[PDB]
Amino acid sequence: SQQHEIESRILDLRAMMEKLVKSISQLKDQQDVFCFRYKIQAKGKTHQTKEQKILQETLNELDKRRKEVLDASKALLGRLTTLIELLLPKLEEWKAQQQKACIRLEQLETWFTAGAKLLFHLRQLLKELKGLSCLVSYQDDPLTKGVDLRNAQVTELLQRLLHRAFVVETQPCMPQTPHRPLILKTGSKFTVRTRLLVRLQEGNESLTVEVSIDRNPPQLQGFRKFNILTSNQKTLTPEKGQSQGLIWDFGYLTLVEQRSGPLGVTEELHIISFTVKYTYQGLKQELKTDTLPVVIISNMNQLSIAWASVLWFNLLSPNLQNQQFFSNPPKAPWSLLGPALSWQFSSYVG
Amino acid sequence: ETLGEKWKARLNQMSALEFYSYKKSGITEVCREEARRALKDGVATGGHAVSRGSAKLRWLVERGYLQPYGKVVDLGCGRGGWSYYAATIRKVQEVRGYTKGGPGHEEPMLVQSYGWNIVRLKSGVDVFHMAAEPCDTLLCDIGESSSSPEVEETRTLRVLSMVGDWLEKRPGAFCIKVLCPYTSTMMETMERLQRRHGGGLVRVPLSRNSTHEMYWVSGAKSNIIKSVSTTSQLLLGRMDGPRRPVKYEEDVNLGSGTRAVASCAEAPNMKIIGRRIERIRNEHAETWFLDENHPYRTWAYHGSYEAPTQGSASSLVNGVVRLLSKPWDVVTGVTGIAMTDTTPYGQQRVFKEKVDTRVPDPQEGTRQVMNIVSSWLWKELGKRKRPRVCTKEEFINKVRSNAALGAIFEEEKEWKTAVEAVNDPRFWALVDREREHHLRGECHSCVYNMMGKREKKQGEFGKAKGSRAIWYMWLGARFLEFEALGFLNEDHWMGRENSGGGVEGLGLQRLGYILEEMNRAPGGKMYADDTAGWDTRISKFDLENEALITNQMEEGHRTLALAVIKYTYQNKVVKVLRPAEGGKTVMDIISRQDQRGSGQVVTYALNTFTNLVVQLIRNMEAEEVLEMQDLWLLRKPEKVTRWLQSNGWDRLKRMAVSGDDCVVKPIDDRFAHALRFLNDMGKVRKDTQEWKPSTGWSNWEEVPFCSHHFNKLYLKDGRSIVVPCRHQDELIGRARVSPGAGWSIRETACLAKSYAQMWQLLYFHRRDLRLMANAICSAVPVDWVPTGRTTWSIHGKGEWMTTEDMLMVWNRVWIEENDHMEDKTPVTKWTDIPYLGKREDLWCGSLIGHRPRTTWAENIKDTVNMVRRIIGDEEKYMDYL
Ligand SMILES: [Zn+2]
Ligand SMILES: [Zn+2]
Repeated sequence: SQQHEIESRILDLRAMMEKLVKSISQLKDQQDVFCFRYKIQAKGKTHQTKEQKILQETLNELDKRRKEVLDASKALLGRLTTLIELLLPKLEEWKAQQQKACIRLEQLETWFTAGAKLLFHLRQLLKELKGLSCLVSYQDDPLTKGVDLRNAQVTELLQRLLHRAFVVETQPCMPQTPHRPLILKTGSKFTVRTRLLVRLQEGNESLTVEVSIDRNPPQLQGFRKFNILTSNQKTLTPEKGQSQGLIWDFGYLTLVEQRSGPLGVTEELHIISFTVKYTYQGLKQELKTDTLPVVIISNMNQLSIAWASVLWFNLLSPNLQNQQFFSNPPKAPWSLLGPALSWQFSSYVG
Repeated sequence: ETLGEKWKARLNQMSALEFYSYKKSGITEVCREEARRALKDGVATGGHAVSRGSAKLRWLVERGYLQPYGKVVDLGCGRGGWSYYAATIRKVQEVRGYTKGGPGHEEPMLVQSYGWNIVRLKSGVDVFHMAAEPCDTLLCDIGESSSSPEVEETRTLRVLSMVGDWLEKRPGAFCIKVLCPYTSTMMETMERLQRRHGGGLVRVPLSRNSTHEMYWVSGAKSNIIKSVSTTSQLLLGRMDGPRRPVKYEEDVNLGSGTRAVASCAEAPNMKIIGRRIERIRNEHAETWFLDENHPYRTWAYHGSYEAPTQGSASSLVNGVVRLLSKPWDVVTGVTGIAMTDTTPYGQQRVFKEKVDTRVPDPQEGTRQVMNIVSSWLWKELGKRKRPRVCTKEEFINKVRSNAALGAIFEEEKEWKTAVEAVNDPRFWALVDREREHHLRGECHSCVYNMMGKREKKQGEFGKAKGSRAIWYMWLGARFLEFEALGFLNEDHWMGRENSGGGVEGLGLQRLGYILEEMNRAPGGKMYADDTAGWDTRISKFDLENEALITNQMEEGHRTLALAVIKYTYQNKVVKVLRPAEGGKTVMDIISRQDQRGSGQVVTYALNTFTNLVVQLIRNMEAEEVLEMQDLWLLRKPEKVTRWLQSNGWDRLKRMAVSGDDCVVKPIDDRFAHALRFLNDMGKVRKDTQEWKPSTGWSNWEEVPFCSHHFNKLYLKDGRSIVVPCRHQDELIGRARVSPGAGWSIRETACLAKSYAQMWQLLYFHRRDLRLMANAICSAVPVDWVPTGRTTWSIHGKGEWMTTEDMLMVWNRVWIEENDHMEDKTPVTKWTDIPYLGKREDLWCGSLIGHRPRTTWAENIKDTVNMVRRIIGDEEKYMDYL
C-alpha cells in the first residue's frame, strides 16, 4: 500500500530527473552556438544588418529557455520536498515499533539509497548551471537567485535528511543471556549493530565511526565510570558498503569500570552515542545518535528487578530518550504487561 | 518603528524553508495548473488568460471598488491578462496595452478570449520616457522587491512620479499598485490626490504571503491611516504562528468570441453582389443569421451561418534532413520557420492585424498625375504591341507543368487535385455559363476565400503578418481571369525586353548581371526602398486607373475583361472563417470595394505596373520637375508630358522591379528625400519614419531585393560569375518543413531531393549546403525522381527538377545559356569549382570550424547509412567523395 506509492514517487523523480538532465544537456549547446555567433560576429571590425536582429532573437529565446528549465526545476523541488516530508514519519514510527518490541528495513535502505542518489545527483547537476553562463552571462536573467536560492534550499534539505537518518537497529544485550537486552554487567559484551542506512559513499577511503558515551553527567548522580578495554571502532572500505551495505556492529566490546541516592544498581544511566564523520560530494556533515537507556548490573538477582524495571519504563515512559531515569515514574497497569509476560513464558512453555 | 519592517527583519535573518514554507502558507490561491498546461497546448479559447491578477481585478471590480469604462491604458502589461479581463466589461470601448518587453522580462501573448478586436496590446515601449496621454481608466502593475525596504520605497517614489505626472487629465477612475504603503511619505504623496482625486487602499485578498503589495484603487474612500492601520494590523495578524494551510478557489472564465465595435464601412453597390448573397443565403437559409458581433470595421458584413471544421496548423517536419543535420536542431531559426497556420484563429488574427485598414483618399491633383503617367504608360506600351486573347489549351498545358497546384473548390465537385480536375468536361460547361453571365452582365461565381499563413517562431508570440494573407478564387473564375487578362502573364508584356523595367520571366540566376550593368549609370547609389504592406495600401483610384487597357482591347474582349475587372476587382466578396463560442467556427461573408488580392496571376501586371508608375513619379520629383505646390488642381500637363516624352523611358532604363519590390539608381542623390506626394498616395516604408530621408548603398554587392544579396565570384580560370545568395538559416529551415501532402517515405525523400538539387545548382559556393547536398544525394535512391515545390517566387524556373547528373545542369545554365559569360569552355569537376570566401559566408550564417559540424562532418557515410537502413536497401545509390 504505502511502499508502492512512495516507490511511485521514486519513479517520478527518476523520470523528471532524467528529462531535466536532457534539457540542460541541450541548453549548454544552444549557449555554445550563441557564444560562437557573438564570438565571430564580434570579431571583424573591417547599420542593422539583421545579424543584430538574429542574435537578438538567439539571446532572447535562450533567455526564455533558461527561464523554463528553472521553472520545471522548481516543479520538482516542491515534489521531492513533499517526498521527504512524508518520508520521515515512516522512519520514526517504524523506529517506535522497531525498539518497542525488543523484549524477546532494507526497504528504507533502498529508499535512502535512491533518496540520496537523487538529491546528490540534483545537487551536482545544479553545481554547474554556473558554467552555462560562466562563459558569458551578460544578461538580466534569473541566473543567480536560481542557482544559489535553490542550491541553498536543497542543501539544507539534504543536510536535515542526513541529520535524521542514522539510527540503530540492534540494542545492546548480553552474550550470556541473548534474550535480555539493555543490561550489561561490568565486563559484558557491547552487543550492538547499527548502520549508516543511507547507502552512499565516497569511494576515496576506508571510513570509521567513533563512539561517544554520556555527554552530560546529570543533576542526580554522574556515575562512576567505565573504560572500554576493547576497541571502539571498525573500518569500512567503500568496496563493502557496495557489497554488504554500511553495517556498523560494534559488538563483543567489553568495559572496565573505574574505582576510587535512592536509585541504585539497575537504575543508573549510561547512554552511548556515536560520532560519524560523514562526507559525500564534498558536503561534510557530522552525525551522532544516542541509544535506549541501558542499565548496568553486577549480579544475577539484578536481572529480575532490572527486567521489571525494563518493562517499568518501556511501557511507562513517553519522550523516553533522555538521561537520568527512574526518578518519578507512575506504576504499572498490566493491560499490555499481562500480554507482555504472556509473551514471555507463553513464549516459553505451557 | 512601523510594523511591516519585521517581515524584512525576521524573514531576512532566518532560514530558507521558513521562507518557502511560509510563502505559500495561509494565502488565498486560484487553481491554475490546468491552463498553464492547457493553454500551453495551443487552444485559443478558455475565457481566461495565462496570468494571475485577472482574479484580482475580478475580486476588486466585481467587489465594486472599480467600474472601468471607455478608453483604458494598461501599464507594465507583461502577459496582459489584466487587460484581457478588462475587455469583458460592458462599458470598455478601447484598451491600449503598453509594456516593456526585452530580455529579462516577460513578453506578451495573444489569446483570442472574448473581446478580441478591441485590444491594442503593444510591446517594446518603455514608460520611463512616455508622453502623458488621456484615458478613462488607468492601471499600473510594476512591482519589484528588495532587502532594505527604502530601496523599493525609491521605486514606489518613481512610479508615483509616473502616475502622478500621468493622471493630469482628471480621468474617471484608476487602479494603481503601491509597493510599500507604510510610510508617512506615501501619505503626503497620496493626500493631495485624495483631497483632489480620492480612492485609497485595499489589500488584495489573494496576494502571496511574503510581500506587502497593496493597490491604491480609486474606490477605498476611507481615512487612509484607518485603512493602512487596519490592514497593517492584518499584517502582523498574518505574520506567524502555525502553518495554516492553503485555501483554493475556482478560476475566472468568460468564453471567447469578439466584441462588436463601431464600423467605418462604406455603402457598396448591391447590384453587383446581391445574387451571390442569394446563392449562398438562399442555399443556407436555415443556418443563416446575422451576428451582431461582427469584428468588421472597414469591411462590409452581411450575415453569417455555421461551418465545418477545416484547416490545420499541423504541418509537420521533414524527418530526412532532420536526420541529416545535427546542429540545425539547436538554433531557433530552423524552428523559427517551422509551422504557419490556416486555422480560423490564424485567419482572424492576421485579418485583424493587417487587413482591416481604412485608407484616406488622396487628392485629385495626384489623380491627374495617375491618369497622365498611367495612360501615357499604356499608350507607351500600346505603341509597341496591342492586346490579344489566350486560349484554354494553353491553360491545360500551362497547369500541366507547375503553375499553382491550388486545389480548393466551392461548387459541388470537390475533388483531390487540379491536375486531374482538368480532365472533366463539365467544368468547361459551367465556366462557359459564367461566360454567359459575365458576357451578359450578371455574375454568380466570383467569391474569394483566403487563408492567412504567417511565419511564426513559437506559438502565439507577437508577430503581425510575417507572411502575407493569401486569397483564393475558385479555379473556374481563375480561368476567366486567365482568358480575360492573362496574356500579360504569357507573352512578356512587362518583361525587360518589352516594358524596359522588370526582369520577370528571367529566373533568379541572371539578375545580378542586371544590377551589375546598372552599375555603369552615373550619379546615385543603390536606392532600394522597400514598402511595408503593399497590397494593403492600394487604393480604389489605382485600379479604377487600371482599366485604361480597355482603350486598346477588342470589343467583346473589352466586354469580358472590363466585365471581370468590374466583378472581381472594382467590387468583390470573400467568405471568412472565424472562431466563436464552443468551437463553433461560424463563417461569415464579407465585402470591400478596395484592395487587390494576392493569388490571381494577373496581379503581376497591376503591381509591377503600379510601382513603375509610382517610381517614375518619385524620380520626376527627384529631378525637381514637380513640387509640393502641385497637389490640388494642376499646374501644367505639358511639364509632365514633356518630362515623359524627353525623359521617362530613359529613366526606367535603369531600375529593376518585380512584384512590389523596387531597386533604382538615379543620377542624383536627391531621390533619398523625395517623399511628400508618395505619402499622399500612402506607400510608407520599412524601418524609416514618415519623413526621414532614405539610405543608399554606394556598394552594390549586397543591396537587398527579393530576399537576396548577390555575390560575384571568380574562377580558377578567372571567370566572373555573379551568384545569388541569402542567409543560410532561412533556407535550411525550409527543407525542414513538410507541407501536409508528403505522407509517405517516398514523397518526403523526393521533395528533400528537390531541395538537394536546387541547392546544388545555385547555392554551391557555401561549404555547408554542398556537404548537405551530396550527402542527401547519396541517401535518396538514384532511381528516384525529385518532385514538388521548393520556392514561391515567380523567379523559380523549375530548372533543377530533372534526374540528370547535376554537372551537366550546372554546365548548361552556368556556362551555355550565359550571354554574360563569353568563353564557354566547359566545367569538368564541380569538386574543383571553388567557393565563396570564408568570412563573408560567416557573415551569412555558417558554422564551419565549430565543434559539432566538424565532428559529424568527419563521419557521414554512417549517418546516411542510418537512412539507408530507414529506407529500403533494395535501391541504387552513389558515392559522393
Ligand atoms: Zn463570376
Ligand atoms: Zn553572401
